[PDB]
Amino acid sequence: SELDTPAAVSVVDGEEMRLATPRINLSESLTGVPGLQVQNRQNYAQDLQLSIRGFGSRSTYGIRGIRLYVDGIPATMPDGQGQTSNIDLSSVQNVEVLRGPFSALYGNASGGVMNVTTQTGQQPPTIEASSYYGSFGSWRYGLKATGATGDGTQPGDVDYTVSTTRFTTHGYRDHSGAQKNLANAKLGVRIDEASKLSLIFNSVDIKADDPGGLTKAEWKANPQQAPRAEQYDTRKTIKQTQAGLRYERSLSSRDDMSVMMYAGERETTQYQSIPMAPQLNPSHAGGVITLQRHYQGIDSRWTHRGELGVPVTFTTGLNYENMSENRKGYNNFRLNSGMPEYGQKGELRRDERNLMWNIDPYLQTQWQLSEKLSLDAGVRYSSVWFDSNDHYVTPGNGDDSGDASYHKWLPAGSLKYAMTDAWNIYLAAGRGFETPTINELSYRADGQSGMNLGLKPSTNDTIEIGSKTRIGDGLLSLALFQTDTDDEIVVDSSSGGRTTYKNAGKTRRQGAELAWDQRFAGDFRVNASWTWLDATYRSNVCNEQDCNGNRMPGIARNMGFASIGYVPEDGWYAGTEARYMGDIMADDENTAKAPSYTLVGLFTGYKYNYHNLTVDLFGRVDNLFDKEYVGSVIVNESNGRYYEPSPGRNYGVGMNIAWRF
Ligand SMILES: O=C(O)c1cc(C(=O)O)c2c(n1)C(=O)C(=O)c1cc(C(=O)O)[nH]c1-2
Ligand SMILES: [Ca+2]
Repeated sequence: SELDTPAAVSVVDGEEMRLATPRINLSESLTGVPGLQVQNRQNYAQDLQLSIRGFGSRSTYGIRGIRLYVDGIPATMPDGQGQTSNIDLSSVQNVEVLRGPFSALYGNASGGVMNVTTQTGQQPPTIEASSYYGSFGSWRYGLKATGATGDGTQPGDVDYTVSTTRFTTHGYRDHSGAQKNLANAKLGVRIDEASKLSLIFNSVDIKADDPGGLTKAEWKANPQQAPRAEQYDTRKTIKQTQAGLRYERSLSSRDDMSVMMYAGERETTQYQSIPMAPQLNPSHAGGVITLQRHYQGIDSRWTHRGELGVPVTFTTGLNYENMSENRKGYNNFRLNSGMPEYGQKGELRRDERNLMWNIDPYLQTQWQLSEKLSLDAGVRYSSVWFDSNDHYVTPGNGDDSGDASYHKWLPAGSLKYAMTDAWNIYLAAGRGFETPTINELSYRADGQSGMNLGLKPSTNDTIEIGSKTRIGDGLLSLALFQTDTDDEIVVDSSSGGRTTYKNAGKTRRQGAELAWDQRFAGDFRVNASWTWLDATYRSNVCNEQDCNGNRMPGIARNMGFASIGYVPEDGWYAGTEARYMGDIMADDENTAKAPSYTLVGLFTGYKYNYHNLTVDLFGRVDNLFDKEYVGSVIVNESNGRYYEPSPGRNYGVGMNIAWRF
């Protein structure tokens, strides 16, 4: 339970996630999680940037500093690079956001862990056709067949959740149209009374134009413009298909075992806005990336519920996650006469086989020291080996083959005292560890060929106190944390969508996370939350001035959410949500700043139940007051193209037609 979790945890229920929502972006529904900053870039190539307590704000694409599991399959790779685009919002049961590295039961992460579980098929079988049309020619439809052959408690009882969605959009920005085909199957079969097998299949094909960032003047003059995106035809194709086998068994009344194996393949092509000039350097990797990532893994854990002086539940396991990378880079241009025609795959400029695999023994323990006092104490020993074998050796571009090994002990602990049956205080300490991604190692600020292997991994020590109190039909959670990070990986510079990274010697985050979910008499929901986050450099990361003490860019000091929704089981329902985002620094120097903004969204729908049929029609207006703001920044953009403008007042209408057999 959230209240019983001795750490900052938020659980966003899938149905609330789908309540009058487009079901396109996680930002639609995770906005109410304190300490979780979800930057919508209006860009399905780089996609949503998720940060937990400031960790991940450096991510120029996908997510970093957050370990994301989608139905047990890591969306975060052994190099720490993650993607949220494969999450099927239409089929999510719930999203668990764990803030802080306070559990050894998840891989290393500086910020936290996000677990997305797909709905388990239940009775009655249901086929749900969902559709949604929103501003900018946004159109997401989908079919979800979710059912089961029994209660799931008998051998051979099968549950299934098959869900396919097609999303298309012209995009708010110029050159930001995107198409995402998503398929997501969660099958389960009870082998016998003791065991349960679960198949996960996930597939996502994306073709998204990349609008890029705008300078302040560009954003002010025309927020929709994407001039570099037009010139370079910056765009991204993704094709990721993963499968997962989760075998759970009960070996005894006190013992359980769980083996989660997975294997997926992600094919990426990304045309970037790097001009020809830098690519004329033989050491340059070009302006187009083609990536073929084959990831597999097996996490085998044993949970024993015994007593050593006091009751103690320990989950000890071994996690293996391997990823191979066939990574190629081409010129993003071909020369017509003497002029580069961009948006084209040119001459090969990079060709390497990278291999990043981590092996982590881990042991989590939960001692009931007293009736009210409990102690989590876990340690994960993460050993990560990276090996780049460079196949691109030309004059001025030598053998860039290298390797690295990071071996980190990650202890976490938590003392939780039950003030009352409804009020728990907790004090959690934890060590987080973040290796640089392969892409973060790929590029040197000095422009020479070879990986930036001087990029050290970051290690963060997080202390946190917290208090969760049930205030009726709801939870009030307060968390106060300090995270001191050594060698924090930060964006050094970004140009044309390509980012070099460096290590900030010392950073400090001090934050408070208040959350309040409450259901009132009469189908009323109130979800409030406030995040305060002082994320500062404790060392100078700037090459030209003292930025020591400056706010870390990409991180809002304050975020706020307040949604009130009248959502009865059927009939007319409605809701409104105010989302405050504090201003965000776009550079280490704290000279470029995305202004703070308040976004008021409204929605109203009608659910009609006619025996086996449910028709949920709804209309929503996001950014009700038409606030001009920037939904995401590109930190340390070398040309000051920090700003990813957000739409303005926009609308959507959705229909969810469910038939229960
Ligand atoms: O979705 C992906 O798998 C993926 C991979 C990569 C990569 O590893 O090169 C990039 C991106 N996306 C991306 O969106 C992006 O803007 C980007 C820039 C670069 C680079 O090498 O400069 N890689 C990538
Ligand atoms: Ca080389």
